[PDB]
Amino acid sequence: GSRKIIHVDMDCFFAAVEMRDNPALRDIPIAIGGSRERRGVISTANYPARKFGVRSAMPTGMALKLCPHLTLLPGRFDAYKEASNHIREIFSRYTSRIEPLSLDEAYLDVTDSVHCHGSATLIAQEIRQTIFNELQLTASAGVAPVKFLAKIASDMNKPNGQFVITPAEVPAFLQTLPLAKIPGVGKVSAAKLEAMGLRTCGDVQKCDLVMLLKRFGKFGRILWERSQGIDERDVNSERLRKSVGVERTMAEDIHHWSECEAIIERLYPELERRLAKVKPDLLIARQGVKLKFDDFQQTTQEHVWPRLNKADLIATARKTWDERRGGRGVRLVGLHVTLLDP
DNA sequence: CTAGGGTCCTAGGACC
DNA sequence: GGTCCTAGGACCCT
Ligand SMILES: [Mg+2]
Ligand SMILES: [Mg+2]
Ligand SMILES: [Mg+2]
Repeated sequence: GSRKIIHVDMDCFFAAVEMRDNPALRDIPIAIGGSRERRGVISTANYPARKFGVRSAMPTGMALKLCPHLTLLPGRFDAYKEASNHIREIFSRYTSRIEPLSLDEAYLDVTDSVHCHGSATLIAQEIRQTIFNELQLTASAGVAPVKFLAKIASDMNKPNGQFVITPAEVPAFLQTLPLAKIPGVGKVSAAKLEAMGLRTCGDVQKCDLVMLLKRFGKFGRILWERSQGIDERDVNSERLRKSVGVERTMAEDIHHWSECEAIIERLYPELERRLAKVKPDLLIARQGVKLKFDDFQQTTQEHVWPRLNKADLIATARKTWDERRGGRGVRLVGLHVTLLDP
């Protein structure tokens, strides 16, 4: 009853597209991200920049101190969406069991596939080669019997490589696998788990489910299961977007409501244009706003509302501005919408 | 020196 | 007791 799951993951996705499209960037350290003046962060970087320590989510000021010659690009999201569409169409040549997780990655269930004599190893290889040939971008893959292991596997032998975990191999693999490598166990949880002597899945196997449940809720069950290779989540392929949001961090904190309102007036046409691509009538389930203060606390207020409406978004921003700003400056304003259910 | 795009879980009170 | 409404926050991707 063993399934074959493939995880495919593009290498340095945004950066790889910039190099393909401008070969002058191939061998110098580059990065997509907001500028230091914009108070931005690094979205991604190429391997010459990562050599210096540059990583995704790093403040750009830190990126520039580690790598003073970093060339900073603003990002061409239509070019990335284009490549993303193409790889998903390449996935569809092999199976309809495709669950994308972001622009540049997807799960595939090829258990019932007849390509490559049913070899999931050979299918992943054909997909990576077919992605290089037609997009001039490279990809890595992971093959495993369950989702999370296949996704860990695709990280292990990148760039432009893959890694296979057979059922016979998973107990040795799990025994020293750091918990933090499981998708969904993040920095906070890893630090909690560390602080009680739990670092690897091997550690968690020595733990009682009842204890983990009390101490972590449903998260504890997930921990207990993943630590034994248990991950029965199906590859979906029918998932749908539930919300759309637009927000901007200003280069300077704002302190006056006129400033906040001026910002909303520019965010709103962008939110409308994007909602309209998916919902021409703008019919929604909820709409709302987001403020991030200078103590980095963040608040949102959203409410039931039937149709994208700009003045209600301003009025809600007004209450939030008065009722819970407490004289702090504000570094970010955001608009938000929750999509109807079907 | 801290983005912007998202998903999902938790939790309390309202409402049934 | 279910389900909805709302807020917050961990986490994912680049
Ligand atoms: Mg990637
Ligand atoms: Mg990815
Ligand atoms: Mg990444």
